[PDB]
Amino acid sequence: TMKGISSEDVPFEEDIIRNPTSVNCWQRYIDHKLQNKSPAKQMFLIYERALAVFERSYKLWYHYLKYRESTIVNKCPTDNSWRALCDTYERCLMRLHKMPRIWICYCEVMIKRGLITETRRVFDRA
Amino acid sequence: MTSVGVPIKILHEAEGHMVTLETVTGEVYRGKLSEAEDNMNCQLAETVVTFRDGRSHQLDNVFIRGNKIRFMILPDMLKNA
Amino acid sequence: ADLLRNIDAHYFGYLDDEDGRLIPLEKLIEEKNIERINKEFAEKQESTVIGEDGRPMTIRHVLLPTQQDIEEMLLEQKKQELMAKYLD
Amino acid sequence: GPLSILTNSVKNNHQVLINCRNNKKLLGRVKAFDRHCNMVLENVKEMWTEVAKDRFISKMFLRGDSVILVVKNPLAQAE
Amino acid sequence: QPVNPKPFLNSLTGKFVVCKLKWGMEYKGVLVAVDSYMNLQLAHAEEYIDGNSQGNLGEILIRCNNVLYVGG
Amino acid sequence: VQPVNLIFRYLQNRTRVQIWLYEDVTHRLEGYIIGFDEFMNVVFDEAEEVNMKTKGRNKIGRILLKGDNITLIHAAQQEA
Amino acid sequence: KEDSEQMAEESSTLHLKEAEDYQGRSFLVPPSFTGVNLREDYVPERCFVPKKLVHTYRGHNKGVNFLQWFPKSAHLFLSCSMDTKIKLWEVYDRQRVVRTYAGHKLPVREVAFNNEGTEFLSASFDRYVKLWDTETGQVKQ
Amino acid sequence: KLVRFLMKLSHETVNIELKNGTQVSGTIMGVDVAMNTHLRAVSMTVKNKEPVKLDTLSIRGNNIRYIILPDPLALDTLLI
Amino acid sequence: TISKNNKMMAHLNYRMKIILQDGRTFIGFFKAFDKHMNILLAECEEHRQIGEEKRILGLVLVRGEHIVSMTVDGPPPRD
Amino acid sequence: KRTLYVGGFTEDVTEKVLMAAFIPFGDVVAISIPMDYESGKHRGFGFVEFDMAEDAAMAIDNMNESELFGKTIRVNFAR
Amino acid sequence: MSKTHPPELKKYMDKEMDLKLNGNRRVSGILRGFDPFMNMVIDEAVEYQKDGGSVNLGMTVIRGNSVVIMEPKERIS
Amino acid sequence: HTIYVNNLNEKVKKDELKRSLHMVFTQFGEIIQLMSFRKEKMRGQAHIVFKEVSSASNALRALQGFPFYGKPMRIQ
Amino acid sequence: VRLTTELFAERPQFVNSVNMREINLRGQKIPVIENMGVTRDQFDVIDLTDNDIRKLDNFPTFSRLNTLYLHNNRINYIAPDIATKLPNLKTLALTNNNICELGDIEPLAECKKLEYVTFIGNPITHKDNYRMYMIYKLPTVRVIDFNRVRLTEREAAKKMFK
Repeated sequence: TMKGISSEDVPFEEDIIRNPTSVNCWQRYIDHKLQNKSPAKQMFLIYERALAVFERSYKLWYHYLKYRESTIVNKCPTDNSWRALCDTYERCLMRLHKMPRIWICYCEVMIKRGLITETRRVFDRA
Repeated sequence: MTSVGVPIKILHEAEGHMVTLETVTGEVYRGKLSEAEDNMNCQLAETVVTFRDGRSHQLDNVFIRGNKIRFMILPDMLKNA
Repeated sequence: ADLLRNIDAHYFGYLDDEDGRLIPLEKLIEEKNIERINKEFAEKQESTVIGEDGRPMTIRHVLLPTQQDIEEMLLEQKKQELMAKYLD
Repeated sequence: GPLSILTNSVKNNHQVLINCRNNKKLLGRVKAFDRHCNMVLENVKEMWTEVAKDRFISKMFLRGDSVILVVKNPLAQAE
Repeated sequence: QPVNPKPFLNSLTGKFVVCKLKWGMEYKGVLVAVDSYMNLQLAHAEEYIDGNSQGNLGEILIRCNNVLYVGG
Repeated sequence: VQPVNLIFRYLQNRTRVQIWLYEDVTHRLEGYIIGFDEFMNVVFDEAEEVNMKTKGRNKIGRILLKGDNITLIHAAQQEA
Repeated sequence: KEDSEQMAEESSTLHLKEAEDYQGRSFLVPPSFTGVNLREDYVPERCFVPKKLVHTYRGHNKGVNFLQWFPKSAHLFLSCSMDTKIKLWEVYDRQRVVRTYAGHKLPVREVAFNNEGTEFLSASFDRYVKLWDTETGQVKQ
Repeated sequence: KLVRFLMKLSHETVNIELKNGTQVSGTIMGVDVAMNTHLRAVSMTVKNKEPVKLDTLSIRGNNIRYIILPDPLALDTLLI
Repeated sequence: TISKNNKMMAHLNYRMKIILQDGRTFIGFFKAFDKHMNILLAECEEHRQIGEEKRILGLVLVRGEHIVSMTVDGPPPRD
Repeated sequence: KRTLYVGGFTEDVTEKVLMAAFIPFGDVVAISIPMDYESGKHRGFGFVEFDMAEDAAMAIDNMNESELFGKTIRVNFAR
Repeated sequence: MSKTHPPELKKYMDKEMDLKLNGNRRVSGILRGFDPFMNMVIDEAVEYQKDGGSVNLGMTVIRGNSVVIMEPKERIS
Repeated sequence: HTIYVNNLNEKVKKDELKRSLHMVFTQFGEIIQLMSFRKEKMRGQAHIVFKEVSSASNALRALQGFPFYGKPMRIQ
Repeated sequence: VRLTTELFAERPQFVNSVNMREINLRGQKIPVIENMGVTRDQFDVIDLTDNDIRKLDNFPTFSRLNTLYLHNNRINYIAPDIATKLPNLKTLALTNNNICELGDIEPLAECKKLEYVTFIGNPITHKDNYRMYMIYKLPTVRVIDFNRVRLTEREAAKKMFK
């Protein structure tokens, strides 16, 4: 389901509404969960929500992209979940296209998929 | 150039806060740290020692030699990284 | 430095893609890698736009609740537990 | 030097009898050398009181930092 | 004037000395040894503990760290 | 002041000093000194060892004591 | 010049600001701004190849013409100039400032400390030796 | 050279003894010279404690009192 | 894991358990490595046997000298 | 390593602009820009301290010579 | 690379301090000694015994590796 | 901020004196700096340091003549 | 001003003349004691003198806390469970407050390890049986209101209440 709240994110989710403009409020929200190994679909949502407010924050994009790669690592690189990771890099680059680390990681992700024909094109863009 | 000392860089980050350490004699120390050395010799400003039974004592300064000791615990603030 | 006088339209690849015969060869090596990773693993909205390099790409925009869709969900939740704690 | 004993003992294919700081004794043939006297032990018998217990070990490797004291038995028979 | 241990040992070398280990065991042995770790080697050694003889020993290997005595 | 120069002052006056040993050891030594090096090796002479198990004393003549085994050195006093 | 002439003429002046740091201890004998040995032996090890110049010590208007070392250390050195001034300098790869001593009508030629080290005597072509207290920075003989 | 034995010693199953009278049995899987000990398919037997099984184990080799080696291992070729 | 750089990187994103010289056992994540075996241990809990006891701890850096035994288990973490 | 020297930026670049340019490669916790008192402007250089040396390496390797306002900014190891 | 120098021992020297020895023996002494080997020289020192009375320690030499434990009585300013 | 104190009651223990005055002075203000001794010549005297001149006068007037351990203390 | 978590960071945390660890919260307009838990009992001494604290309650559980100073506050109520919160409290000085009843000492009396107290300036000194009641209720206490207890007063006190 797309809806649901718990006693242990009531505080953090409320804190973000009174403090709409501090990244650290999402970090306090994220970080305790990070300790608490818990469903990735929740974590992806909390990251994409944070990355909707603070779309130029490299830290959240870098940690989110590496987290998507981290949890998808158990799926074979042929899988569509690795395609979705690449589509997240394209959305990240719409803000952070001047940070080589995002481009470097994106290229390494294309290499891990084993593709060639447009792995080259990602390199040409970079 | 220099390229060495990653725990020492963390140890430098650990400076100024409170640390916990244990000694070969078996008792535990809690102290605020601002001293580091390549030979692991260290000195603590403000220190408390507590035994595993019920005895505790306060020490204002303690110096530690890096080669006849048990290891120290670094502050939580390092989780900033 | 002295590389800057040597960077040009060829360096950025504006003058290297009229040929296109590379793609069939790349496809051949690409599929063998796909089988190779499969074999190694065997033992273990949308939109469409002209992309940066002129070639069509797809963008998978996320659809997600905004704060107004979720500050009200937690509101109803917290009122229930407060009244429950007052009676019990 | 002290190696003289090692070399002549080793060269004459002798065994060494070893006694530990507390509980155990060892008997062995040698094939290792360094300034720290690291040893490799062969045809090893281990006996210690936890009743008498006996265990046989074919091959053993002993590091020179956990160092123990050696006793010689020349009337004992060779292999 | 005082003397360094190595020339001092030279006067002592070949003579009869008393030994004791940090663990509390005593030994008597003939000694010829020079090395960077300052180890000791004893030959055809007769063993005493608390001044009473236990056994006559043969060749023995002992690390320098546990031994700390030499005198007669 | 430093130990090597002070040892020169002890040996020049032949002061009697007490030495203790580290780790798992229980012995006390009372002795005069005549030895020197930068490595703080010690030549011990006219010495007496106290047995803490019995508080008895034995007299000892001229022994060498390796500096790494040595803990503290100080001018001896009576114990009973 | 004589005592009455030299005092009004301000032949010696004080300009140091760091006269103390964390404690009211002396600054000449101990190298208080260092962690190295406060007193040093004559020979640590077998000699090695030299390396590099630290700095030119630019600021002064004239030449330098004698050097002397401080007892039991190489951190601090004393210098004599044809400019009739005497100055101290720190040598262990450091560029901090030290206090100026001056009082000679003609160039200084040679300097010797007294064996206690808190005073030094200086020989000059003006045919006088004057007695300075290094900590005080004043003359009275 | 002795360094070759520590690096070459691998894949066989060994019994290990630790200073606290403790026994360990584990098979080795590692390729390095610095004596770093990594074990796989391990059984653990602490002194005065029941045996337990471990999927993987790593031990500081300097702490190990002595290692017991399997019967067919011709140690002579690894030491050279 | 120990010392070797490449082993350290492979073992990351695993739960890791430590047993020390005083018999207490610790479990902690790590994403740090010194080839002389110094690591930073985070989110740790210790267990004590008298009886049995558990304590909550602060974050730790560990010196290889004390570690007797280490083993790796558990599900992957976040990030 | 964790301390960077930053150089080559234009007169438009304030401390927050560098903050916006350097947190791309790790956590930045302070930036300082020494200002020249005679001109009333900065000397075109500033220092950055990172919490991690690895982040500072991903910040030298990927900011050194990077373009800010069209000028190649230089980022380097403070000697 | 670069390494580091010894600490600023001069800031703490000549104060009066207590020293601790293995086996829970206590010594109280004034300290004035330093060397690259980090040995220590103590003077005017007194020992407090666990199984007896007290004895006075006259100008003491200590090998640096063995003991270095201090509790000071004068607060640093 | 330095005063000389004499003729104090001899029964107060060293820590007890330190503790007793610490509770006395902390109520008057944020002043904590004292050194007291109990040896034969040292007895009946202590050294105390004040944070500020204004707090010292109020404390001094209150402590001047305050009965402590059955004796009225005096300050100079 | 409020005793929020940020106030504890900004205010001085310092070691006092008896080598104990102290945090300064003096005079911070505190009306009710709260948020002390962020300290997590890491301080040996808490100093709250000169504040506007109206009641002695709401303390978190502290075991390291040896001495507490609360002089000149506005305390008019003491929580009965204070002994469970501060069982190891050895010194508690409440000088110049307005504590009015012996009943207020009963929560303080449950703190079985309390040894030194001061109540000068409180109205309770005028109350009947003020002096004798403390002797009966607090036999472990060594010093009261900068005054000692005589051995004969316990005999006299026991004679009165028996």
